[PDB]
Amino acid sequence: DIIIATKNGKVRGMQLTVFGGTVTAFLGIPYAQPPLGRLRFKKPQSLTKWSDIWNATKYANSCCQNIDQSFPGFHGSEMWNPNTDLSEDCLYLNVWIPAPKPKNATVLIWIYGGGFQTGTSSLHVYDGKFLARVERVIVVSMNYRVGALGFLALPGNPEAPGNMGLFDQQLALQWVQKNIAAFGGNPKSVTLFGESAGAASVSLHLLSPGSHSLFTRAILQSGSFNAPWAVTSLYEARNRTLNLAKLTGCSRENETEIIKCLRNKDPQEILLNEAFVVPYGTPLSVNFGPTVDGDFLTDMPDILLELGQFKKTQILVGVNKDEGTAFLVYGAPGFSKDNNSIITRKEFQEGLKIFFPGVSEFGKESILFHYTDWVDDQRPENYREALGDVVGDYNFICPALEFTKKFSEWGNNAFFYYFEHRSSKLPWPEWMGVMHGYEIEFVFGLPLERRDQYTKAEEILSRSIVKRWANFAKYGNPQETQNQSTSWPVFKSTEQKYLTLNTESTRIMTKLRAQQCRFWTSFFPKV
Ligand SMILES: *[C@@H]1O[C@H](CO[C@@H]2O[C@@H](C)[C@@H](O)[C@@H](O)[C@@H]2O)[C@@H](O[C@@H]2O[C@H](CO)[C@@H](O)[C@H](O)[C@H]2NC(C)=O)[C@H](O)[C@H]1NC(C)=O
Ligand SMILES: *[C@@H]1O[C@H](CO[C@@H]2O[C@@H](C)[C@@H](O)[C@@H](O)[C@@H]2O)[C@@H](O[C@@H]2O[C@H](CO)[C@@H](O)[C@H](O)[C@H]2NC(C)=O)[C@H](O)[C@H]1NC(C)=O
Ligand SMILES: O=C(NC[C@@H](O)CNCC1CCCCC1)C(c1ccccc1)c1ccccc1
Ligand SMILES: *[C@@H]1O[C@H](CO[C@@H]2O[C@@H](C)[C@@H](O)[C@@H](O)[C@@H]2O)[C@@H](O)[C@H](O)[C@H]1NC(C)=O
Ligand SMILES: *[C@@H]1O[C@H](CO)[C@@H](O)[C@H](O)[C@H]1NC(C)=O
Ligand SMILES: *[C@@H]1O[C@H](CO)[C@@H](O)[C@H](O)[C@H]1NC(C)=O
Ligand SMILES: *[C@@H]1O[C@H](CO)[C@@H](O)[C@H](O)[C@H]1NC(C)=O
Ligand SMILES: [Cl-]
Ligand SMILES: [Cl-]
Ligand SMILES: [Cl-]
Ligand SMILES: [Cl-]
Ligand SMILES: [Cl-]
Ligand SMILES: [Cl-]
Repeated sequence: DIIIATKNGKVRGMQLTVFGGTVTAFLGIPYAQPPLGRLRFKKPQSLTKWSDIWNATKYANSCCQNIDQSFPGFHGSEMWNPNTDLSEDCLYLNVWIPAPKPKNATVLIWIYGGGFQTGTSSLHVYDGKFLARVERVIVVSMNYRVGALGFLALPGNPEAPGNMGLFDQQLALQWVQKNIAAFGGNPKSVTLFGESAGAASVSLHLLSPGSHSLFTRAILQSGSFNAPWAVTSLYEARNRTLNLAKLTGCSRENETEIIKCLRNKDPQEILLNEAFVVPYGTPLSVNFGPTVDGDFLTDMPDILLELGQFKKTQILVGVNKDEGTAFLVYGAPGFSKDNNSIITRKEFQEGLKIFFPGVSEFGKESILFHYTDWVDDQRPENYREALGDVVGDYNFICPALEFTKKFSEWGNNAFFYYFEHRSSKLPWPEWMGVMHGYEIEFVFGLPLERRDQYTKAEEILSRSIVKRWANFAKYGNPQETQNQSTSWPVFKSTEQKYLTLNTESTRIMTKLRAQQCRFWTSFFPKV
């Protein structure tokens, strides 16, 4: 019976047997007044004390979201859909503390991705119990508002200022600072980490002044704010907001009377209309995303990045080999998870219109010109792999690399990795490679469970990754000092060294996707 006194009330956890050991889990602790009623679309409000003992012993509600139904019954898609009830009342967080209760444990705060439209902390591949048991860190994850409920934007107007889900995240970081001391954790040693939109979120907390004092270091997995999907412009946000009013018959003239109208609507009416607020959409469509609100973000972030306006600290950044493949089976012609998707030059050009809709005829041509200069013109996989690389390089790898260059130019230590191992339990087909999001299980130490059908070499890779991640959190240095590991060097803007993670080797390489990223970063923004 482990009851902890938090600043808002007592909470009861539960005991977990992990690897012939023990971990104390606290699941679904509230951290804000539920944003229901007049609180929908508003920034989160601080909780009043409760007198009972809160039973934080099961995952809480996930936040409202549109589920991926593109491959029903398919684990590869459904492993990401929420595994608890959806509710507007969803601002809750979880804590895993090692047993015995530690003294001054480094805290790890996880933020999930999902395109800022979906995601939940209760996912099986976000279970922190392993990291607590193995590395005696404290793992924390929070739920935050996604989609229009968490990012509907009417800038200036506090009834929908934007970035509510980011302010959800930021409230939880606060909760840790005031309470994690009571759990054995060190508020002075908090490492943010996240993946995809979670990773974009982490980069934005590096830029938001109101988050500078709430964490120490940060790890960014396949995601950064400077990626083309991560920030909604003020133009897009208004057309999208206004469109969502038309789709609900909430079009009004007084800007506030519009919000009030959307607040008597049921969550499903708002969820259903989110698809169509963009006329033409891409598969990577973040209909309601982070914006330059003037509260969380004070300027456009690409400027702040360029001019050094961020928390000075260490960062750990990386990407996966085949980031782009996942998106090709969500709309690209000639593709499917159920064949090798050999496409033609015509299907390739067609796919560019899918992923680059509002782009000039000359822009699409330039993408084709730079990726379809093959070594062997006879290779049949040529156009299939090229569309994956296009998507992955444009949407993840080159923005992540550019973030890491820019951030490092102000003197902080950065470390870049390149995850290139395909999971043995990967459910998608093999032509899709080292897919977006399939390092997460390795980072959380799921292959450490022998009773799980993971190969042996996959255990060892997860163990070294979990070491390097934990050593980065505790010490700002992601090394594995004991088992004669390859030393991970700092990313410098000159040499641009990075570390490869695979089961065979661990190599030091330089200047990832060099040719590819001079195109996406120096040529293509001109179009
Ligand atoms: C800004 O939004 C308008 C409205 O777009 C539509 O809104 C809903 C009716 C929705 O269900 C979708 O059909 C649309 O997103 C955009 O105007 C539309 O533009 C498309 C082509 O761009 C045209 O075929 C439609 O007939 C137009 N409909 C209306 C009502 O105007 C407009 O393009 C958006 N501005 C942008 C994207 O810059
Ligand atoms: C690979 O499959 C795609 C996807 O088509 C679907 O999935 C298949 C496995 C099968 O169930 C089809 O009946 C499905 O429609 C194929 O793309 C389709 O190709 C057909 C014939 O060329 C065409 O009529 C459809 O319009 C295409 N649909 C889409 C969405 O692209 C593709 O031809 C297959 N290629 C290979 C090499 O197997
Ligand atoms: O995550 C998207 N939507 C949510 C949902 O519907 C399907 N995603 C599931 C993801 C969960 C976490 C990370 C791995 C997969 C969407 C996206 C947009 C922008 C940036 C990244 C991802 C997307 C669209 C097509 C294929 C994969 C992902
Ligand atoms: C919280 O739970 C209390 C009982 O917990 C029970 O006993 C402990 C030792 C565990 O075994 C647990 O799984 C059991 O359910 C209730 O008495 C109490 O009323 C509950 N509080 C609330 C607010 O529901
Ligand atoms: C924990 O670490 C900080 C420095 O990181 C130190 O000041 C503090 O005294 C330590 N102990 C406790 C109980 O917080
Ligand atoms: C809109 O309505 C609210 C509430 O009645 C009011 O406070 C606000 O001033 C109004 N704005 C305009 C422009 O009429
Ligand atoms: C190093 O090897 C030993 C086995 O001798 C193992 O117990 C330990 O966990 C390994 N450490 C890492 C980080 O792989
Ligand atoms: Cl899984
Ligand atoms: Cl490669
Ligand atoms: Cl050809
Ligand atoms: Cl899996
Ligand atoms: Cl390369
Ligand atoms: Cl060029």
